[PDB]
Amino acid sequence: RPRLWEGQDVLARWTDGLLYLGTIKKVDSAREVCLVQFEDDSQFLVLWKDISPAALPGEE
Amino acid sequence: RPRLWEGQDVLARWTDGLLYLGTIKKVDSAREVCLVQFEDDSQFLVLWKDISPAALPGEE
Amino acid sequence: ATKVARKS
Amino acid sequence: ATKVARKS
Repeated sequence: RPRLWEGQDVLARWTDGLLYLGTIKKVDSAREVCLVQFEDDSQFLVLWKDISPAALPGEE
Repeated sequence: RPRLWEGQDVLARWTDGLLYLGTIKKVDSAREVCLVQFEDDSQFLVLWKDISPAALPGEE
Repeated sequence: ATKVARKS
Repeated sequence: ATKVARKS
């Protein structure tokens, strides 16, 4: 059973180093990327390693 | 300087046990709660201990 | 870790 | 630990 799936809410690491909340729209297992839709309805391909369905609160 | 402040984006733990992304609207250091506004524009009082400006992505 | 969610 | 953010 895959870690990531269509319709799942996830955090995704952006190019600015910050985590944004979005929703998976497509999962590509060959390239290990997902199309993620963000709160502003933008959509980008993000590597699986930079997507997480869960987070541990913590300090910098 | 305080850990939490107005206008800050944070994860907040909700009564369903899940983390939702919101923005701090008010800080109350006497009661150690913040008023947090969520993406549906709802606003609720949440204890400081359940608010985090930062997270470590991971697996449940 | 705790699952994240959006408002429904 | 990494800061979270909303779209601006």
